[PDB]
Amino acid sequence: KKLKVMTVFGTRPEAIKMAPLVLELKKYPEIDSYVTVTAQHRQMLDQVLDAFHIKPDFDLNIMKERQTLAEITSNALVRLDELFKDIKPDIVLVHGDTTTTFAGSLAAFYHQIAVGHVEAGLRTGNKYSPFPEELNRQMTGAIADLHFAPTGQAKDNLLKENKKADSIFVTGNTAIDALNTTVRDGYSHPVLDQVGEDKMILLTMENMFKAIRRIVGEFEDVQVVYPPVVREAAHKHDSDRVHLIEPLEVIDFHNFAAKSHFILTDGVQEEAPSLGKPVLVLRDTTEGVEAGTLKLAGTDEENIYQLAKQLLTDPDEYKKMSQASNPYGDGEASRRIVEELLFHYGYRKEQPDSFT
Amino acid sequence: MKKLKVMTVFGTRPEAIKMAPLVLELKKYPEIDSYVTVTAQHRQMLDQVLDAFHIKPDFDLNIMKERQTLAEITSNALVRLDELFKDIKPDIVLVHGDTTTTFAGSLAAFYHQIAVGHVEAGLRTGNKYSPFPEELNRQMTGAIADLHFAPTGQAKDNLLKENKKADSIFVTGNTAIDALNTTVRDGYSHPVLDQVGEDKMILLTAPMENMFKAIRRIVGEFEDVQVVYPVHLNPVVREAAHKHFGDSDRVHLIEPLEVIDFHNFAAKSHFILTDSGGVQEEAPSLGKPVLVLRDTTERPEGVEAGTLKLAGTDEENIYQLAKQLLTDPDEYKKMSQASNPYGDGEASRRIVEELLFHYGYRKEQPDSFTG
Repeated sequence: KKLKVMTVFGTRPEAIKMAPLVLELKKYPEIDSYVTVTAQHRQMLDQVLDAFHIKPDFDLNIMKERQTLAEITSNALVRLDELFKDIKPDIVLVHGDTTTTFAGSLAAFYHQIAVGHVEAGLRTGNKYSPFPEELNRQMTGAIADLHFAPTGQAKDNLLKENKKADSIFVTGNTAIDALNTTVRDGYSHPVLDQVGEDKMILLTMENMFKAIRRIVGEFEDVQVVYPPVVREAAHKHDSDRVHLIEPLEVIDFHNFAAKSHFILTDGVQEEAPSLGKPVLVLRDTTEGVEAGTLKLAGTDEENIYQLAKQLLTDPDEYKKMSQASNPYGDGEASRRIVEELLFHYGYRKEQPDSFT
Repeated sequence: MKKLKVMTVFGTRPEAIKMAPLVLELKKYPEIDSYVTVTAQHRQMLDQVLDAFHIKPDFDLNIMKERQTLAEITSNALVRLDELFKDIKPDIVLVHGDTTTTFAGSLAAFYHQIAVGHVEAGLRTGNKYSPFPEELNRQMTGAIADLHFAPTGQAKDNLLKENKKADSIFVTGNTAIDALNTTVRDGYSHPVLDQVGEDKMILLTAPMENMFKAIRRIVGEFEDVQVVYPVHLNPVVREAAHKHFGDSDRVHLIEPLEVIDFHNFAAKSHFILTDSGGVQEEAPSLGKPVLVLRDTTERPEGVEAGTLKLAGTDEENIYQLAKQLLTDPDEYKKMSQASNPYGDGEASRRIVEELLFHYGYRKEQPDSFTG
């Protein structure tokens, strides 16, 4: 009758990236969508779950605090095994490279349940960076029946590992998708009022703080929003237009990234880009750096200052980064995913088009 | 210098036959400080092997697998081998093939950043669920290994196809052949072998009715031939054998043989009729022709090398093939003298010179297995 699909959450970065997908799943009569939460402190996923109005079907308390990787792995494994024991979904959708993402895929394999891997194919090439992230990705790929690659790069990796072409779909990052639900206009926040209609620059070694402070001190029409470092930061920034606030949470961050002129960071480099906000990255090597959606800053005062300065003055180069279309998302990823499932499982005759 | 802490991890009888030879090589190099860890729930299941090779395990983990789900075994093995590695920290961990515990031991080492050397690496099937979960196990362990000791060039190729660096894959040949050097005994004995005396002995390993008929004929045409059949008795076979074998004083149904004991009977056979992939890769190393009772072989290389022979299941074919091997000496010699595609008893050695090369103990690398 209906194809039973189960999405499995755990961390907040996952809740977002998977929320749009849990929603797309709802628009289709053929699908019977379940949401499984694999988080210790549920207090973590409530915010996001409410923003999308998702009410989990299953909730597995899975302790990750004060526990080794093996323990986490096994706890996650034993709980998920006992869950799939009862429910028996046709396909299990899993995301990224978290330990739980691996455990559930493995747990699903033991019961022979199919596994669709969201945000599949990212590789560092180095087995210990990130650790254990990279191998989690690598091991989940060996299980995954379907691979939802965000980018052709990722599909090339999957292909280079001998995975059939016919099972890899370039989707574009579901992250963008989240934006179209998280970014409202009526966002209320005092720190964003203190900014009013003045160019607002969202900020994520002290040279950075020295470079910006100047920029602040020189451009009265500019303001800085800003989530051993909490100490050194407070010294460089007494400043009336550089608001040193408390760490904003994803839904919050997105809104800040929304009403901000441009952002400085050292992740965000995929979300912001589709919100038309230029991003100066503070690194020499960054694993939009070729699309014009993310310019490369350094660690030097001059460079950071000159570059940050350029965006405020030069109207054209600023508009260059504000018009540059995001290479990771066109916000129709969840949908191309569910449309693929349905075609795969023979519910529909036509398959979607890979995102380009 | 600084010795290399090497650990060997195994827990079944088939892994034991394949890893014991590696355990002995390691003990021959002062450059290495090697440990042995057995993970068999019931430690006695490994005595016979362990004693043949004079190995006293350093560590014994009674991982339980009885009435346990893959999830639980996977979690039991992980938890215990993790605990162990926290406390011992070997430089490299050597694991074998595709058992669940093997994979779990590979992940335990990974969580402690301990390198992993994979023995008998690269065997593939494009089937996610066949064998299950063996197939997946070999792939995930393949994702963790640092060194891949491939049995053959095909294994090497399967590994290259999945983007593993070539500077980390070694075709060493199957270490199973290495075992024969230690297991086979000049002085071996068994009451069955006495009753057989000096008669050409055919060794059978499993339409079984069709095979018994073939055998009957042969035992009848030739009086200097005795047949030894190791089975665990059962109702069908019981009757199946009373019909055909009935009152043939030269056909011996005997107990299922432990690998150590199978090596010895093989070494004393004239030829062998099997359907086992095990006997198809090792018996040839003892120089005994092998009649594989299947229509589709699983060891293609062997058929090409002239080591095995597909005899199908039909009665008459098995009869003429077999009969051919007793009468035609040329034919026989051909088989009995072919080169075993699967290794030359040097796998273990190749494996260790490799480690000694990888870690800077030696400037030179071992000949890769050509065969």
